[PDB]
Amino acid sequence: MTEYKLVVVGAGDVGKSALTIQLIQNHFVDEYDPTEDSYRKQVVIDGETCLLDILDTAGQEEYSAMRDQYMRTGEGFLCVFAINNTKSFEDIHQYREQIKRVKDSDDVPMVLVGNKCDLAARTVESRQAQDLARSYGIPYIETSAKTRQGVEDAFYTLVREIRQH
Ligand SMILES: Nc1nc2c(ncn2[C@@H]2O[C@H](COP(=O)(O)OP(=O)(O)O)[C@@H](O)[C@H]2O)c(=O)[nH]1
Ligand SMILES: [Mg+2]
Repeated sequence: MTEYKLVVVGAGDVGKSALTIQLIQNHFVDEYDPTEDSYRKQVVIDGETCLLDILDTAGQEEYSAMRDQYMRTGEGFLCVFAINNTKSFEDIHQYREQIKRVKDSDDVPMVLVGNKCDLAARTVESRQAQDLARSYGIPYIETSAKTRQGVEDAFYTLVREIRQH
């Protein structure tokens, strides 16, 4: 059993907790804002039996006892913005820079996640986020914590990025 420590970061309100809860507990956080838990789930991924630790961090606008500790321990990161929140997408760069600083490494397993892809209108274009992720050298995956679309894709891609590291 290999343990994978995955950290979800991003600005407030983008769906960090919704995504984590959707993956671990298979239901949609229709406003249940936890106040930065940690989660574990045993799952078989690509024939490997894994223990996933999901560390759900708070945005930099909010008090957080554990975000710095969660970030130092994490092996891979989901960098999450909401496709209807332009500031959240602009904040991605700070979040990535800080991950690189805490891990003391430029080659940290990461996935850029554009969440809320269920929505009818958006202010951040896929092409933008794909170009930014390309410049970072990481995958871009669009997700919906509401519909569960792409959620396992995001988290498992992170796991496979950790395996390649
Ligand atoms: N429509 C839609 N709403 C979402 C999605 N993910 C989160 N939300 C909503 O966005 C708000 C903030 O979600 P939350 O998980 O607490 O974001 P966090 O602050 O980053 O942890 C909540 O009201 C959620 O119901 C999504 O994929 N689609
Ligand atoms: Mg949250």
